[PDB]
Amino acid sequence: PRPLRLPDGPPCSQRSKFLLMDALKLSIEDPGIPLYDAIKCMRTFFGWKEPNVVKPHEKGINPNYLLSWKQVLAELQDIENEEKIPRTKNMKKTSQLKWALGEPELRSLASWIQNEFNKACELTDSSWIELDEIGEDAAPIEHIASMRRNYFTAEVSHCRATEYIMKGVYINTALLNASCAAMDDFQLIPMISKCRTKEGRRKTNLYGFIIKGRSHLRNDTDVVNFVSMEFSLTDPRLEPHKWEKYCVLEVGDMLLRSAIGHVSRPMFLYVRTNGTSKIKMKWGMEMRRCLLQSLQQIESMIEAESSVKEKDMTKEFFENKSPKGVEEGSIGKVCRTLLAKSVFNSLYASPQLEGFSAESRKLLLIVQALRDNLGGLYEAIEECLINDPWVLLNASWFNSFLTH
Ligand SMILES: Nc1cc(Cl)ccc1-n1ccnc1
Ligand SMILES: [Cl-]
Repeated sequence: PRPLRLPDGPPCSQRSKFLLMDALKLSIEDPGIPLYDAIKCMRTFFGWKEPNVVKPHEKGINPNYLLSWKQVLAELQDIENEEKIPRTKNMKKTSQLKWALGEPELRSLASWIQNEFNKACELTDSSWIELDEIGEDAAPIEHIASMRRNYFTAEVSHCRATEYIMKGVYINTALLNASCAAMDDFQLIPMISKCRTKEGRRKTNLYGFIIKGRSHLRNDTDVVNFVSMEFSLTDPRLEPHKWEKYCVLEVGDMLLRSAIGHVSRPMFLYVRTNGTSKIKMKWGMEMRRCLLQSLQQIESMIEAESSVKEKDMTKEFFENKSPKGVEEGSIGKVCRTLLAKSVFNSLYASPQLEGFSAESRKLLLIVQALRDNLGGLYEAIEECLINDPWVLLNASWFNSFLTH
């Protein structure tokens, strides 16, 4: 009956482990060691300038974030003089890094998280996975399953949510490996991804750096702290509420092709302290399963049309030949919307998300039963609507489904 009661308060703020729509890549074309790749990426940019804070972290020590970035640059400059470029780089345990590495309450839905989700559904001009990326099969797959995987892949291989998948897989792999290979060190860990242009060129991408703290992770739940430093062209002063947890530097200027001619835009560095655990880094390494999970949701839809029409409906589904249209607009957009929901469930995982997902499915089945044939549950759901952007956006969406 009643729409969900969304909490009131200041707008919700970004809480992902890395930047999503706001990320910026420094890239090298047709390039294997992350630190060497990062330096060559840094040396493609010439608009660096003396960094200063432009959006302070309200609760943190902003001079230390500034000092940490200047330390990163200074220590990368050192590596450029040591004879062979080493495989890894352990930061000096400066006072700013010791500080930064660490050695109720209601928020309202803000529009940025819907925007993030729309962005995750879009196509980029690069492919982020190989043609045989999806799946774990010991054996050759049957002909129909293959056809389905190939159709699905063509629709998501360039999708932005797939870039998020591989970005997350890379940085979680690197952090987890560093966590046992360099337990006592403040290791400098580049944030790298890899894609292939439409013309087939291989590109290596640098988003920024993380620095991990001490990581004596005896448990799955033991926490390793880190400082993330991420490039961006997003001016934080347009949506300051999004950036509550960040100190934001201006660190350069970049010359860009636009719908106008060439333009110069400031380049920013989003800095925050964060943490993660073994168990979260292991899930982060498994994000390719989002591809598999959303494929299987698509296969479900094909199997239902295929039993009803007593023929295999794979070609007629993906080619859009019973239904007379596709509400999202195209088969492609449906695949990418399913993918983005799955990826965002992983990026924004939480107990709030878990509680909302189960209790809201109960209210949905009940409400459909009422729709087709005509207190307590509401408290379990709304006990999860506190301050998480992804949960709040999903509750917003649920209320659309209640109005329709
Ligand atoms: N320090 C540094 C290191 C690298 Cl690999 C690239 C650029 C710089 N740099 C120069 C001026 N501002 C920053
Ligand atoms: Cl997989």
